[PDB]
Amino acid sequence: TRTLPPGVSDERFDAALQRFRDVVGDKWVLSTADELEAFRDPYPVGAAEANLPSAVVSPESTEQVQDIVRIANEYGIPLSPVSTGKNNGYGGAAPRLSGSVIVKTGERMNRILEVNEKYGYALLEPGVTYFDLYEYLQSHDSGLMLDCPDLGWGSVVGNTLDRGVGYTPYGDHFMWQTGLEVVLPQGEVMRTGMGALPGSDAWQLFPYGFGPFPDGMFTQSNLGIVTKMGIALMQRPPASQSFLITFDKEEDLEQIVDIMLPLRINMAPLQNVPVLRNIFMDAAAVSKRTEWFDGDGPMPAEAIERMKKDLDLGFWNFYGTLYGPPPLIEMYYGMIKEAFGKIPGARFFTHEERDDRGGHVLQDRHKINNGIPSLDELQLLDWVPNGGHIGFSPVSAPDGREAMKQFEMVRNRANEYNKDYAAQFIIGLREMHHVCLFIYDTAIPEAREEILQMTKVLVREAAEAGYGEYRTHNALMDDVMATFNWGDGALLKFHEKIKDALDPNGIIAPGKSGIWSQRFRGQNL
Amino acid sequence: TRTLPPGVSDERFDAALQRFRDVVGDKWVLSTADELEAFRDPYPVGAAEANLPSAVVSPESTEQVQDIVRIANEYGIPLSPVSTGKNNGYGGAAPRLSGSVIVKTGERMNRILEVNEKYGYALLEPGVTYFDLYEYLQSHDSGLMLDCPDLGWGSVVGNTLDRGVGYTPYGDHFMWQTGLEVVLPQGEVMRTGMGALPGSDAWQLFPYGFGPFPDGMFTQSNLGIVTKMGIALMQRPPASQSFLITFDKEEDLEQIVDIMLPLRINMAPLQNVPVLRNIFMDAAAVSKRTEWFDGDGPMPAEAIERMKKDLDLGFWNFYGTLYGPPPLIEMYYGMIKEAFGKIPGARFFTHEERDDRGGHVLQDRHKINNGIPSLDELQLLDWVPNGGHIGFSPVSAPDGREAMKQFEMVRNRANEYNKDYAAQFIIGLREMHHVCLFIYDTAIPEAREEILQMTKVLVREAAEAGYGEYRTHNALMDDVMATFNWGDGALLKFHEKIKDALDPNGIIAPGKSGIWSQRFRGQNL
Ligand SMILES: *Cc1cc2c(cc1C)nc1c(=O)[nH]c(=O)nc-1n2C[C@H](O)[C@H](O)[C@H](O)COP(=O)(O)OP(=O)(O)OC[C@H]1O[C@@H](n2cnc3c(N)ncnc32)[C@H](O)[C@@H]1O
Ligand SMILES: *Cc1cc2c(cc1C)nc1c(=O)[nH]c(=O)nc-1n2C[C@H](O)[C@H](O)[C@H](O)COP(=O)(O)OP(=O)(O)OC[C@H]1O[C@@H](n2cnc3c(N)ncnc32)[C@H](O)[C@@H]1O
Ligand SMILES: COc1cc(/C=C/C=O)ccc1O
Ligand SMILES: COc1cc(/C=C/C=O)ccc1O
Repeated sequence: TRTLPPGVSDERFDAALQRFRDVVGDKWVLSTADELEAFRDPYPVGAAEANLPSAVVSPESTEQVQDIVRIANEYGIPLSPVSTGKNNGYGGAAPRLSGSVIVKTGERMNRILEVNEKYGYALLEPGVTYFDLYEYLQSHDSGLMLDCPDLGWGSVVGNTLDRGVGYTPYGDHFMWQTGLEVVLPQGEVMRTGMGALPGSDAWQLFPYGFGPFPDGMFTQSNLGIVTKMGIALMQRPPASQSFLITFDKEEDLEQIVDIMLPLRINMAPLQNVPVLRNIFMDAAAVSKRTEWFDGDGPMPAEAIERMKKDLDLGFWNFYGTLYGPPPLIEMYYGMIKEAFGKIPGARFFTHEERDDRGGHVLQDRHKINNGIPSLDELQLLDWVPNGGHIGFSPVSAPDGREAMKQFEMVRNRANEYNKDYAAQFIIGLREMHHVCLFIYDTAIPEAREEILQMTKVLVREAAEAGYGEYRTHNALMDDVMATFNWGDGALLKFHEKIKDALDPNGIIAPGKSGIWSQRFRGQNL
Repeated sequence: TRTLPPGVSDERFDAALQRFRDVVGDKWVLSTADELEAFRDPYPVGAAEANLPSAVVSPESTEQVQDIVRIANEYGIPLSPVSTGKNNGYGGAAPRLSGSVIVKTGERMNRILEVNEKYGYALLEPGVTYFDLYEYLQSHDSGLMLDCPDLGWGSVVGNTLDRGVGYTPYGDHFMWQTGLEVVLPQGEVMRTGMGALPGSDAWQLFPYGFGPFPDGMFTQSNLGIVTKMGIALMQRPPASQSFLITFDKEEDLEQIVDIMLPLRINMAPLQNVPVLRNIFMDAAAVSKRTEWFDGDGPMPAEAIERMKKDLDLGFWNFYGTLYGPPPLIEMYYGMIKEAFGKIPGARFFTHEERDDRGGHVLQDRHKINNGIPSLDELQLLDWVPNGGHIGFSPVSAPDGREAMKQFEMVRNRANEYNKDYAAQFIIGLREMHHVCLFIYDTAIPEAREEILQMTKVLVREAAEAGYGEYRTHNALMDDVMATFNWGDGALLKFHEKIKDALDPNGIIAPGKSGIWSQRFRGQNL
């Protein structure tokens, strides 16, 4: 049965499709069940089908984006913009509201508009992937490096717009975003910062421009369709060295985090964004669950021990990268060893010292931390059949007690619902993104359902403990936004007021981050 | 006669004043011409009077701020919030719209709410000055340092809200701002980021929270009255060293900037925010204009040579600070000498080597760059009698040709309008704030008008060359915003739409950054 935009009839929809085809060309509007299967969430959550798109439109220019938007306003059709649509763990390309049209900006708006060697930046269309950018930089023998997330097939823009992260010193992607072009919800185009000044060369040089600074408002947001974005690029250092610290016990988490803080808060000796990964995360990247335990339930303790012993890893594995001339790297590594070697059982390895299977994550982090994109982490999804993940991503103080509490709260529900808890703490200067990846068999309805129910429980329980998520799945956006309800929902109300003013017809990605325009509020969508 | 809010009668204003007194106390509402003289622009611009407050209200708490806002909605009274109201150069405490009531939040909301040593942050009310924070840090023997502007009497909050700058590695104040509380234009209170999650300890740890990130929209803005703000604070390094490089010729500017960029863009060896100051800036900091020249018109070349020789300074004077272990400092300083030494006539002094009158600026920079607040730069205002200044503050690429172009363009008009051009380039990673400070005799109506006309021409002319200002004076806000008119004034249209949705009655600082609510649009005040 045909997915349609809410309250839009089969023929009003057919009319709009034709209008879209006039803008973008026939090839670039998809609308059949078979074409649309590929734009469903690849890692579905919940037993019931959700997040169904009614069509995909692929514009080639900003002007085409403005025309699609205007058409959409005329018909009341919701539009859900994506760049490359690889937001897996959080919905993939699928819209929050069933029946919305995906605007897949990145299919043809994929140009590298500028890479400036002198000032260290790029101006990009949404379709540029980390692999694309890396190839450009290699080809031109650039002195610049990118900063990539774990999987390079996403979009430099797309990822920044969801405030995604990577692992070099430029790991906070939104922090390095400088300038954007956006189509607002009625079709007007606007440039932020110095791009609002006609003829300025400083769009990618000074982010703020003049007056109220809005670029943040277009991240985790449904206020427009972004068409161009700048990002600062770091200079490649002359030398780098990555390392692994293995820690034997579950219980070491607290001491690892407490030792780490003072070595990280000033960006030295911990220069890059360290990651702290549990054995579940690291074993799934190199092996199948059945290698260690056949059995539908929680993995017993001896099977955990064998994971550790066979891969020669700890329960907790700390990965970091140092940059600079070699004498600096040695001084900083020396400090890291001295500090973390206070933990009994800690062992250290550089990227030159492990060529075994357990060392494969280290080699992969060594690429990622040097801005070399990779797809090796896709192997996580082979942990179980028809493997999917969801990201439960609370923020934590860089405090060992708080990290242990979150770990324990999540582990306990993971056990109750029969899901493996793979953990990656992504360590900022003053906070950690505690990413909890739950790998599961996307073909079993009941696994899909337990995932949904488990993660709903974790959102509420984390909030009752004072913890919020940095980012979340379509399925949890309402639940997550409901937690940020200080002052009787003041934040949500503010966002709705802005949304309604910029988008009086309720066109752009309704429900993104729990923000619903007026015509959809109070409904069960 | 009495300054009254536009469209508001004596009788209604009297009623509104009494209601303000009900909220804050009789003593905390000022309304006589005598009491209000202190809230006039201390550096008035334009011959004609402008920017006249109708009153000043000083609330004690967020709750009183809410109550005030409610009252002003009911009566149609415009409110102009300040923290300490020391925005000298840009208007002081004076409101953009004459007749507005100033809400001086900092008079009584002046607590340090939290300084967290472990995570390196403060949570502040608006009345905390840089002096007050420095004192607290000193008294508690903190390992943290603050980052201050040139004058320490302003507000950590207020300064940040105008996207002000300082000179340590944390010199971009807005970058380090983390969390805020704001009273919206109809009286509702909101917290941003992790502060929107009840019980979170991460308000000052993770800036973004969940969903669209709004904090920027409260900077250079009239969308609410901020009542609390957090800021990250850097750890004090073990050692530091400041230096001065003097360069003999006006024309050295191009090469100085070109040599500088590769040393700045990686944050090393130029670790702090370097400043490049011209001789008029430096001479005004330690001497009066009549020591060098007492004729009519622009100072002649021979008199400029005398300033340089007597103070032992260059036409351009570069100040920087290095931080870290001593051998790191020496290695960086060596790199700096070697790079800038290419410029014929360059001379180098550290803060340990110069204690003379000309070295007074270096000593002041060595305090400021180590987070020790100062009022020594108030001496600039003694350059001429009744001295005041205005900041004309274009953004520059960190490119020598661009900086030279800006310099020549500004110099040409400075000479034409007989105003001395003191320049301070404030050097970020990828951009410079080129602060053109014109010091003038505020008593003379011709001088004030010439300042006004000159700056209007500079705004226009800079924009014709593709240059825009980062911040500006009350008197230039409409002109500066009119320059950011890409896409047919798209940016301003966006702002007005938000302004009208949040502030339906047009209450908060109408005209800030050229953003006027609907009721004032087109009235020419
Ligand atoms: C499964 C998984 C996921 C993952 C990861 C490891 C694994 C095994 N590691 C990640 C990491 O290290 N860091 C990180 O930030 N994310 C990581 N993920 C999650 C995900 O794969 C990536 O973040 C991915 O890069 C995101 O996908 P993409 O880059 O393709 O972005 P998108 O889906 O197009 O868009 C994301 C959302 O942003 C808004 N958006 C995007 N484009 C626009 C435009 N043009 N206009 C308006 N809004 C836009 C939409 O909300 C969209 O849903
Ligand atoms: C004359 C001068 C000025 C100067 C300077 C040197 C001289 C000789 N050096 C500066 C520097 O190195 N860096 C810098 O950023 N500014 C410099 N200036 C200019 C000025 O002195 C300082 O910026 C000063 O710190 C600013 O004044 P203050 O800190 O008192 O800020 P304010 O007047 O209260 O507020 C400024 C504007 O911000 C908005 N505002 C402020 N508080 C609020 C609240 N609570 N809510 C909403 N908006 C707020 C208003 O727009 C206000 O006008
Ligand atoms: C799904 O969401 C995320 C995954 C990862 C990385 C996981 C390990 O490869 C990081 C940040 C995220 O938000
Ligand atoms: C008036 O505005 C400014 C002054 C200064 C510094 C002046 C030199 O003492 C820096 C930044 C500004 O925006």
